[PDB]
Amino acid sequence: GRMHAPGKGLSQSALPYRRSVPTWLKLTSDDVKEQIYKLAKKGLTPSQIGVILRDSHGVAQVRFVTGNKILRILKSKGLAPDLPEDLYHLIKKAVAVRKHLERNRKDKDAKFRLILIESRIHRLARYYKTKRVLPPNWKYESSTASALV
Amino acid sequence: MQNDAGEFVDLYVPRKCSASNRIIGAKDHASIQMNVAEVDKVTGRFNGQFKTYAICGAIRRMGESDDSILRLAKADGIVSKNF
Amino acid sequence: VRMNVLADALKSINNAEKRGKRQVLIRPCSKVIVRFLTVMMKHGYIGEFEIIDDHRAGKIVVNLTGRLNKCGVISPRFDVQLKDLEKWQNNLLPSRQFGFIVLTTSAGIMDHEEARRKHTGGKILGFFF
Amino acid sequence: AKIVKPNGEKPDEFESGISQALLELEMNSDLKAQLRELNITAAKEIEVGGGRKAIIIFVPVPQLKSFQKIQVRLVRELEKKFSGKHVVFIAQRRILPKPTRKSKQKRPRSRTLTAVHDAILEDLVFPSEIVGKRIRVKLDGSRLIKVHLDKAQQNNVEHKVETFSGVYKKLTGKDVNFEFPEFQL
Amino acid sequence: PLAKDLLHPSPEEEKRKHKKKRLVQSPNSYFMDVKCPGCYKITTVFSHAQTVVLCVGCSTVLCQPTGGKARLTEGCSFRRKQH
RNA sequence: UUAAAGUUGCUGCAGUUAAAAAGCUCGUAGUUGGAUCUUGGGAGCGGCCGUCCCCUGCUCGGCGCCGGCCCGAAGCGUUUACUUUGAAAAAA
RNA sequence: GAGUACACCGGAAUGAUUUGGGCGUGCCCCC
Repeated sequence: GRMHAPGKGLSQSALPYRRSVPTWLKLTSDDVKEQIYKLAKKGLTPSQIGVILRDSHGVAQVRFVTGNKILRILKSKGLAPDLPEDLYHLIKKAVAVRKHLERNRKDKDAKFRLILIESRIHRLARYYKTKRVLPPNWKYESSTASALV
Repeated sequence: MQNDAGEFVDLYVPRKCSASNRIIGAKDHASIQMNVAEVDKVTGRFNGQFKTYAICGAIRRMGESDDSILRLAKADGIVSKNF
Repeated sequence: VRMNVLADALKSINNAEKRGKRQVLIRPCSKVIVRFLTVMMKHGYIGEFEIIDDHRAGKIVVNLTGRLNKCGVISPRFDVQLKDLEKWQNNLLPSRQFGFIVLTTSAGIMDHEEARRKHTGGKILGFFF
Repeated sequence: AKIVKPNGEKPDEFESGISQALLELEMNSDLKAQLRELNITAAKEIEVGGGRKAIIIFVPVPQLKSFQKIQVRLVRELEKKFSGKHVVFIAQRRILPKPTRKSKQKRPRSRTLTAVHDAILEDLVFPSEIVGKRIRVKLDGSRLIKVHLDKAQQNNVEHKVETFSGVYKKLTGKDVNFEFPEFQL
Repeated sequence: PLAKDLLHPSPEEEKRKHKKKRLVQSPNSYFMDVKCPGCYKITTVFSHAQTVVLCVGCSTVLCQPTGGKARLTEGCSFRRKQH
């Protein structure tokens, strides 16, 4: 089931068995990759890049049409940020919840969810420490909100 | 059971279910030695030979006996494949 | 979550054989499960079984013949010598004329009866009778 | 002419005749705008277990992405040139030995045995693609692969299934059959 | 049922079961194409468009994002595609 | 004091009502942890299979042959567990 | 070239001549 929720969910993507680039779209890899670098220079998250591609440009997955996924490409040329996107979103959620608790003191459910998301960001920060992505001495602090928002 | 002398020390061979391949015991009363008749080849009559079947108590207990008799009759060829 | 795929597969076989289902479905797949099902079917407890090759994790369709009574596993994977297998087949088997213990020797997953001839022991997986 | 072996060796006259046929169809047909760098590594004549013969052409791996655009016309040109022989393109990968503990650089998974056999089975049947792979286990332990082929481009691939089974048995050793499911597409 | 046929079941059962509980998993969505009668420029739109999609050249609105399948505006033809 | 004690339960206990699940959640030590990387054949022992051989090597040399071949090898093959053999292991 | 029905050609089929359009490869516009 879920890590911090009582309910169990079964709702995710389900890829088909077929390993092929479909013939109804004839789009070479390099112009597609040019569209990824343009959309990344527009200032968007790789999940949103994949959503925009499979929405408008008709490509199913990048991994079948190229040899790499999105973050490998943005790491290969170097537009990928040092902070990963999920940890960045967890930081921004923590800052928003902390500011809400700062302007609303008598609350318990918001404080409980704050402890839950601090546990989540710590358990993810251990993983990003042991996979040599983050600096080993990098420690999140509640007061370090304006450093990386 | 066989033996070194080649003599079976079995006193009676127990029968076996034709559906779930299980053994019908001595004090099980929910078992049927079913006999099914086949038609004479030319028009409609009765030959005299038999097409016998067996089933244990648990299959009838859960109730899947009609399914088993259909599969056995289809395997022996009484019921056609189109069904 | 799931810690032992082999245990769940064997105990699913145990449930579906105990009721009397003719054929089964197993959700995950592994190589050791494939070798175990081969040694099951070459001792004749299991008929001609199908396994399905998808691109995430395979599924196994085992047709049953009804000869199987119970097949279980031993967790965690203990080690057994040639001098300790006699006690395990004394306190784990129903009899001595039948029932086999599989074990991972150096030659692969194979039964104890040929492991006594092969003069090689190792870790233990499970049993069937 | 258009054959570059990795080693400087002279093979038999058959791949020379194959290259002569390729240059003849290049100079006769309007394919000169799409045949500039297309080398051929090797070629082999085999016979299936029956009354017919088949032709294997081994091609290099990165060149085959340019061979997508040619195998609608090239196969019918080789079929009309050699009438009793079927042509098929197989990429040339190598299998690396397993890094045994008594045995240096890492073995990538693109070069392993399963990936090589999967790529060989995928590049065998080019006009119709895979829908699903099933694999039986016999009483003798002989693993039997049965692969489901596409309903699209059905008419081209009824008569070639025995040639594919023969080339996969004489190239890998595994007995492979072919079937066409019709309840999904 | 003592024996279903999970080797090759009927396709109505395959649409009856879940997208992931099937014999081989396959998504119940598709890629489709759509055009506007008042304009030219044609794009290919996923069945769950998940956002507002613009015509390629800023001509008209095509899909409204919903919980499931996106809704097309009226007067727009659509067909699927396959390989 | 031991077996009986499957009433200290690793083999091998119990936790709704007989003794027994902390009010609940998070959480560092501790325990456990999804799939996947090498297949197959041949000569023969015989009328498909129970026995047996095959697919990391490159400087010193003693089985021969007409400056080249297996070779005996001083030198070396990323680390661990598991299992079988061998030595050392006092007697009573 | 505005490519919805359209105006120019190059390949190519029968020394000569020549067959409605669109890109969503299969159904849409025009007779």
